[PDB]
Amino acid sequence: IPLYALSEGVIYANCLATSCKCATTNKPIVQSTSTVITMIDNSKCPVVE
Amino acid sequence: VDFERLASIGGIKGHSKLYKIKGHPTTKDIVIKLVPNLNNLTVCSEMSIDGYLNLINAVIIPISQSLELMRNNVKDGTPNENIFGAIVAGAALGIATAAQVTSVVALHKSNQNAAKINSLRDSITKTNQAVEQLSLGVQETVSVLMGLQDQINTNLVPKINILSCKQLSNTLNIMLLQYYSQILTVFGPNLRDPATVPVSIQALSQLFEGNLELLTSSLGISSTDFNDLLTGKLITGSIIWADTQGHYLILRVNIPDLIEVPGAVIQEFIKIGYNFGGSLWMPTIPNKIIIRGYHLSLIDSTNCIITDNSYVCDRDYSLPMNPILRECFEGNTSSCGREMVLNSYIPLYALSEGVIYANCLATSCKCATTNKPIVQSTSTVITMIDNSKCPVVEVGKQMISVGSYLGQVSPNNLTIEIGPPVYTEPVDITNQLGNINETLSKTLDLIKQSNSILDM
Amino acid sequence: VDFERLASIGGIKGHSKLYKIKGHPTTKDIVIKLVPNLNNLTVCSEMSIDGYLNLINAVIIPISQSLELMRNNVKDGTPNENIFGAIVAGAALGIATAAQVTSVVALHKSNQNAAKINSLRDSITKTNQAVEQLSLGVQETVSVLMGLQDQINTNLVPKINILSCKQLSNTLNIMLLQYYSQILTVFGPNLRDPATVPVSIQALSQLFEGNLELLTSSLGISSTDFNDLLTGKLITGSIIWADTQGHYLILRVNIPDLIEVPGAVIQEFIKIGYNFGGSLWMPTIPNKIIIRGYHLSLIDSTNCIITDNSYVCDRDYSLPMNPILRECFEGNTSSCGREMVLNSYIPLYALSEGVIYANCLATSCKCATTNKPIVQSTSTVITMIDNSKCPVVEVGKQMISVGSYLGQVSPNNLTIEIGPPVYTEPVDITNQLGNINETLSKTLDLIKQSNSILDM
Amino acid sequence: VDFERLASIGGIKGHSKLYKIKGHPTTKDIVIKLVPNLNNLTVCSEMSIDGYLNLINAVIIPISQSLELMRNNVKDGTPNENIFGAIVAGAALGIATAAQVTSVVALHKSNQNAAKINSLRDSITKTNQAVEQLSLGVQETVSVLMGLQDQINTNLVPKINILSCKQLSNTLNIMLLQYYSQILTVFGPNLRDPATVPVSIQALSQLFEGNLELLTSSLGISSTDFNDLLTGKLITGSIIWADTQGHYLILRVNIPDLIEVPGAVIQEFIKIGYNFGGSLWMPTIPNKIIIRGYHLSLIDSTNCIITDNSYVCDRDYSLPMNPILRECFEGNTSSCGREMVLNSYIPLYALSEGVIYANCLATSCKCATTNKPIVQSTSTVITMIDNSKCPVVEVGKQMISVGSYLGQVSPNNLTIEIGPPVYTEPVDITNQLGNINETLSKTLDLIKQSNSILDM
Amino acid sequence: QVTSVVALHKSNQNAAKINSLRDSITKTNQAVEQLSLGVQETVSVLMGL
Ligand SMILES: *[C@@H]1O[C@H](CO[C@@H]2O[C@@H](C)[C@@H](O)[C@@H](O)[C@@H]2O)[C@@H](O[C@@H]2O[C@H](CO)[C@@H](O[C@@H]3O[C@H](CO)[C@@H](O)[C@H](O)[C@@H]3O)[C@H](O)[C@H]2NC(C)=O)[C@H](O)[C@H]1NC(C)=O
Ligand SMILES: *[C@@H]1O[C@H](CO[C@@H]2O[C@@H](C)[C@@H](O)[C@@H](O)[C@@H]2O)[C@@H](O[C@@H]2O[C@H](CO)[C@@H](O[C@@H]3O[C@H](CO)[C@@H](O)[C@H](O)[C@@H]3O)[C@H](O)[C@H]2NC(C)=O)[C@H](O)[C@H]1NC(C)=O
Ligand SMILES: *[C@@H]1O[C@H](CO[C@@H]2O[C@@H](C)[C@@H](O)[C@@H](O)[C@@H]2O)[C@@H](O[C@@H]2O[C@H](CO)[C@@H](O[C@@H]3O[C@H](CO)[C@@H](O)[C@H](O)[C@@H]3O)[C@H](O)[C@H]2NC(C)=O)[C@H](O)[C@H]1NC(C)=O
Ligand SMILES: *[C@@H]1O[C@H](CO)[C@@H](O)[C@H](O)[C@H]1NC(C)=O
Ligand SMILES: *[C@@H]1O[C@H](CO)[C@@H](O)[C@H](O)[C@H]1NC(C)=O
Ligand SMILES: *[C@@H]1O[C@H](CO)[C@@H](O)[C@H](O)[C@H]1NC(C)=O
Ligand SMILES: *[C@@H]1O[C@H](CO)[C@@H](O)[C@H](O)[C@H]1NC(C)=O
Ligand SMILES: *[C@@H]1O[C@H](CO)[C@@H](O)[C@H](O)[C@H]1NC(C)=O
Ligand SMILES: *[C@@H]1O[C@H](CO)[C@@H](O)[C@H](O)[C@H]1NC(C)=O
Ligand SMILES: *[C@@H]1O[C@H](CO)[C@@H](O)[C@H](O)[C@H]1NC(C)=O
Ligand SMILES: *[C@@H]1O[C@H](CO)[C@@H](O)[C@H](O)[C@H]1NC(C)=O
Ligand SMILES: *[C@@H]1O[C@H](CO)[C@@H](O)[C@H](O)[C@H]1NC(C)=O
Ligand SMILES: *[C@@H]1O[C@H](CO)[C@@H](O)[C@H](O)[C@H]1NC(C)=O
Ligand SMILES: *[C@@H]1O[C@H](CO)[C@@H](O)[C@H](O)[C@H]1NC(C)=O
Ligand SMILES: *[C@@H]1O[C@H](CO)[C@@H](O)[C@H](O)[C@H]1NC(C)=O
Repeated sequence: IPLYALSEGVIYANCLATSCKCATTNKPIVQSTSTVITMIDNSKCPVVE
Repeated sequence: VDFERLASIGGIKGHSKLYKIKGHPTTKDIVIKLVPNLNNLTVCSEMSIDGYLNLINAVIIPISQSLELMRNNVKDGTPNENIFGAIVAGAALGIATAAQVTSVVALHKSNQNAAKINSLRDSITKTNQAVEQLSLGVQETVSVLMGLQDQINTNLVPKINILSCKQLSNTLNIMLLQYYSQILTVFGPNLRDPATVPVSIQALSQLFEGNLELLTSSLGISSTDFNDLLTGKLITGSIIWADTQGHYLILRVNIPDLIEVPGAVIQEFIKIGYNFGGSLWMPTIPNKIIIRGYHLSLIDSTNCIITDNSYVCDRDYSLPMNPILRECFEGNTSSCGREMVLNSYIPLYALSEGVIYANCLATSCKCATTNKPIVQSTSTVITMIDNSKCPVVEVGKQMISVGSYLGQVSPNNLTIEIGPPVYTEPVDITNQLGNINETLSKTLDLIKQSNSILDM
Repeated sequence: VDFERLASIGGIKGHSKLYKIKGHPTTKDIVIKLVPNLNNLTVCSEMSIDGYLNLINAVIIPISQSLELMRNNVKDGTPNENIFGAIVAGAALGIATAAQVTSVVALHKSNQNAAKINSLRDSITKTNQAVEQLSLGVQETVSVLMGLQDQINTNLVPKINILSCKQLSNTLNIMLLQYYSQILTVFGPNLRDPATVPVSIQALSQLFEGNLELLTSSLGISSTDFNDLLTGKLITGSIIWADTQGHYLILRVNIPDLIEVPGAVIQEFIKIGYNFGGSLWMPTIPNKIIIRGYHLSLIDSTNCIITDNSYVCDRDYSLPMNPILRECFEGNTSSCGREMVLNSYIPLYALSEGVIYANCLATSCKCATTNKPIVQSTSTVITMIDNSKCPVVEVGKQMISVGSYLGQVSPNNLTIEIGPPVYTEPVDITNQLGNINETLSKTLDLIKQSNSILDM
Repeated sequence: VDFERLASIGGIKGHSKLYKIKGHPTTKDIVIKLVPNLNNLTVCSEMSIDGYLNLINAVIIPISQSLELMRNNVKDGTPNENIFGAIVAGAALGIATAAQVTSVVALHKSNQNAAKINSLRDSITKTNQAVEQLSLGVQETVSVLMGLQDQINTNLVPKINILSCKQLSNTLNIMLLQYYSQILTVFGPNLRDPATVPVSIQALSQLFEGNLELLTSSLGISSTDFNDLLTGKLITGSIIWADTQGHYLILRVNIPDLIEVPGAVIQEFIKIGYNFGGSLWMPTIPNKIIIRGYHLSLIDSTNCIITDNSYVCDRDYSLPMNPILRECFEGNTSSCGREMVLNSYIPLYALSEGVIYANCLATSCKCATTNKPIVQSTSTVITMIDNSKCPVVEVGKQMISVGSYLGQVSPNNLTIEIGPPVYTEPVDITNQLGNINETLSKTLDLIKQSNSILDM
Repeated sequence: QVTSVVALHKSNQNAAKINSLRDSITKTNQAVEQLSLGVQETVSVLMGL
């Protein structure tokens, strides 16, 4: 089952089961309680793990 | 020592090695000649030797004068009913320490063998080889030696007629100035008082192009095990004669032996950084712990070579441990302390007997047999991992397997006692001037302001 | 940071350099042969090789045993949907750190290429000349050199019949013992655990008479610019094989690259003495301040070489400071400490952007065109001098011209907050401890009383 | 300073030596050429010199560019009608210190003699000997020198036709890379700024096989007395020209002179362990005290050589001391601190002008004249022993004679005022001001509860 | 698709190594051949017709 995908530089990622990080800051990314699918763009970090 | 609570605060028990100290040195006598013996160079040598001799006389003569003047300060003879003891005229010493007295006693013991070797002065000056032996007695021999005899027995010797004699004289002059610089380098502190200063075998080996085990094999001591291989930088020696006629030095060196102090175990440790309060803290605990019969002390390996199985020191370096630091290594690990580590080269996980101690909040933890991540417990910061959770472990980027068990009780479940932060600056001493002066005459204000109304 | 207040307290802003860290190392393999290949000396060399072989076999075998035990600790396995690699046994490793696991994974990675190099053992042993690079085709390569092969290809070879063969045997014995001392010297710590300890490249060059540029050119690194000419002491790398048959060691080294941390600037400072209260004080500030986007950190350039324009560290060495240091650097000259000096080698004037910061209380200050003295103002301690006062300046004996402009405000008209004198003593700590003890035992007695006299 | 009270607390007055500082240096100009003028090797040398030239040009050109850039900012012709001197362009320097300005003035002074030597460039480049002299003027001379010119005039020359030309070219290549590595080693910090950095004579000496004495003899300094033999490691010198045509470096060195500071006597001290409280302690005093007209201060001989009669420093190192330490040295043994030792290498007895200071509690003390033991007095700790008690004394194992007397004041009957047991502060005592200060900030909360006491 | 991107970025060096023997590829006159990629490595060039 895929849990992340890319759409025009937009990452939809289920970070509850997938590791999510920003190595500009070297921190993990956690799951919000208001949503399950995780929105990721360059506003959080431009280079993503 | 409790390794569970000390692992919970962040210190991991490393290897345990032995402690062995050099003891009982026996003596052996070497001789070092200084004037190079040219015998094939009688055709073209000029008198370039005279400049070298005038350079080295200023080293040879006052060393020998100080040696015989220290020799005059000790005499033998009976003090009345007492038999002997090498009675030392204390008015002839000025200011002297215990080691100088011991060295003077050593040269008084070695006067007889120094005279015995000095009887073979013409035997010393007739050598034309690099290193060879001469029979001192029926079962004793001497170890006369030169590193630079070979260089004017294999290099300047074949160019006796191919090259011009003035160029051999110039090259011999350059080599003699270089070698006189070498003796001026090695006998630097030895010119001050050449009777109490010990002599390193390494700086002696620098006179012979850095060949340590040539000198060791000519001495006769032979290493055969792993421990005596890295051992070899701690052989000491003493000047016993400084003869000006043949321009040589008779030296007495000591053959070492690594005796073992019983019950002493050198314990190593691993320090990791743990994230508490949003900050990465490092514990303030030392590395090497000497333990001997329930006694914790400090040592320094500033000069001690470390083997795979033991600690080898030239001399015992037992320093007292702080009793606060002893109680740190006891169950009161809140008295240990911690400091900031923001640098990236801080380890977060380590292995010990199939046991993984991992700070899992910053390091990824999962088990591929179960394909689930591992979460930090709220009651601890250091994370225990063994085969009970998963025998096959992923930590960070690396894939491992584990074994064994916890050990007495698990260090993850008990409560934690967090110490104070530690700073190292004299600015903190001025701040302790300031905040005690914020408090001291405010504590005097407690003393005043309480008693003002406690009367009624 | 406020440079005007820092100039008032006595610090002058020095240069600004960059910061670069070694990063992204690719791997290149070499081999190091130990047995010298004598081919011309097959007429008379005796069996002088035998003692050298017996000496090196004591230090060849256990490294090989340790490395194959390191390969035995790892096992290429895959439980379920694993990464199909790594996997070490926790019981078979004992106690280890993260870097030891990394070294084990590096051995498990490069075992294939180690077998690839070991396939050409007869090609390794037939190298008549010393330095050659071979390859495994178009991609992958290996290198080999011997610092002693030339000495038995241009020095010991031509005296094959002019000199006696026993003298060649003795000279080769002396040379082999010297070189065995050199390998014994460089692999000092390498005998303990020859998998997790890197190899200093300068100590490797010491085996070959200190020629770092020969191995630099033969390795493939060809530095051209200013910054990489001094750099080259940061090669590093670990051994991968210790083959006994051909008597060679297969080594893997890392080709470095200097990456740049963004936004980080190293700042230097100049500390001068100021005469306050009839006393000469120096400011107590660190010399180097690294800034990266409003973030002051501390660094130590103990192993870091400094070029004309940047800082070259092998790895990042960030250290923290107290927030009182941040107050000292930003706004609070009262929080900045001071120290007492009386020595003569204290500078009192300096130059910055054509602006003279000079203590005129001890140094003569005049303007030569007007021929008038410059007097210390009572409001300031450090004197600012620009071309507004005089473009032609005479300081002490020196004759200077100034220019440019001031910059925001002058430091002389701002008030100066002199901090407490930083001067510590263990006696001060001890009697402070006694003072604190007696005062809190007074206060705890009165607090027990005042808590018992709450309710009247 | 009171030696009797300081002997009562356990410190013995050592030797008294003088203090000498290097001062008033004159300057001598030398030249160092780089390209080896091979003349006998015009048949088989190939163009192996070209790689050496391209390697050294990237070093030589930027040094010359920075050298001409630093001398381009200084100008003569003072606009003041009476004063005349050298003016630097302070706007063009940017940031500079006092020593940099003084160095620029020095090169401005030496530019004329640099051009005078540069007029003899073809004389410099035509030398085929190792070290020789040329006619600079009617009485001035230069000291052009090469260490490697001997090696291609006594070693590489005679194998001109016996050995193959490519082998000579490869040997020349290896030697050129090794020597180019040596110039890269010595001119490390000089590449950043070759104007304000002096050059050590020993760093120059490793370019010529570590021959400091050859450079000392060719320079003109001829040390004859015992004090100047050890001196010579502190010779300073700076470059004045960096010529790229002949690829040579014109250097200016400073001939030193050891002046003597008046009235300053350096004093040594011997710290003996004393058994108080069943415990072995040591006094906390510095080893060396400089006294100059009743002025106790501190020095550090970290770079200063120590002779038998004097202390020789390259530059004055007067350090201040605490007034509590001055009271400790003068009158207040209660102000003197003590530290704990338990290690075996603590001497408990020493000699001073025939005066035995011996702690008899641990060391066996006897009188051989009477065959009785000597008991420790309860009023003192360190045992005074002179000829008044017994002339022939047994201490430890040793027979020792004694001499002199008490001098002025007897320490054997004097009262004891051993001060506080002061403690070292490695990392821990900061948390003893960090766990006790929070008890103080519990009492700061008790100030708020004392306000409640006042209110209720 | 991201995994395929990583696969081509992982194998472009070996693709260049195989492309280095383009003239060796076109000279085959039999059905199936094995040509040496490296020291102990090979590929399979093949033409059933
Ligand atoms: C080292 O010791 C020798 C031996 O002297 C003995 O030891 C000394 C420490 C003293 O205790 C001496 O009394 C004792 O004998 C010293 O050699 C001696 O030197 C002295 C001069 O210092 C010589 O005396 C001279 O001898 C002749 C007699 O014709 C004349 O030149 C002079 O008038 C003068 O008296 C003496 O002969 C000599 N030998 C002996 C056996 O005493 C030596 O000086 C001493 N110290 C040093 C630093 O070398
Ligand atoms: C390093 O590993 C090799 C390979 O062995 C493999 O790895 C080990 C860690 C274990 O997991 C093994 O089960 C596994 O096969 C070891 O070499 C092996 O050594 C053993 C002895 O220790 C050999 O057994 C001997 O074989 C013959 C049988 O005729 C007789 O001489 C003896 O009776 C004895 O049984 C074995 O053949 C050998 N090879 C293999 C493939 O197993 C190696 O010992 C090990 N460790 C070290 C320190 O070298
Ligand atoms: C070192 O100083 C020299 C000398 O110049 C003098 O000092 C300078 C600091 C300035 O104050 C100058 O005004 C003063 O004369 C400098 O060399 C000079 O450089 C300039 C270029 O900057 C040269 O001009 C060139 O000349 C020819 C004309 O045909 C052409 O190549 C160019 O079009 C250009 O105009 C000039 O000739 C030269 N010499 C003199 C005597 O002025 C030098 O720049 C300075 N700095 C360094 C780093 O070397
Ligand atoms: C060189 O000296 C040795 C040793 O004394 C001697 O055997 C040999 O004959 C000498 N050679 C010549 C050519 O004189
Ligand atoms: C230290 O531990 C002991 C038991 O070993 C306990 O009695 C004591 O209260 C502890 N002290 C602390 C935590 O300060
Ligand atoms: C730790 O305590 C928990 C309960 O808090 C218990 O389940 C566990 O077995 C303990 N671990 C031991 C005793 O090793
Ligand atoms: C507080 O400052 C005074 C001087 O004002 C000083 O004497 C005292 O020792 C200081 N208090 C401390 C250091 O606790
Ligand atoms: C010395 O060895 C070289 C290299 O193998 C060879 O060319 C030469 O002929 C040999 N010379 C002798 C005398 O054996
Ligand atoms: C420190 O500086 C700030 C402004 O940056 C100022 O408000 C404050 O009063 C200063 N504190 C002192 C001098 O203690
Ligand atoms: C410094 O302040 C004084 C008044 O105190 C004023 O005359 C002078 O111009 C000021 N200098 C500046 C702002 O550079
Ligand atoms: C202060 O220090 C000692 C330890 O040095 C402690 O035992 C004592 O109770 C304290 N108080 C006094 C008055 O000495
Ligand atoms: C070697 O050079 C010297 C000095 O230039 C010269 O006198 C001599 O003739 C030369 N010899 C040969 C064989 O070229
Ligand atoms: C220090 O010694 C002086 C006399 O030299 C004396 O007056 C003073 O009381 C002493 N102070 C002490 C012992 O604290
Ligand atoms: C030391 O004092 C005692 C009395 O306390 C006295 O008998 C003795 O002579 C004194 N020693 C001297 C002054 O040298
Ligand atoms: C002083 O106490 C406070 C509050 O307990 C604490 O934060 C601080 O670190 C202490 N000071 C030192 C120097 O440890």
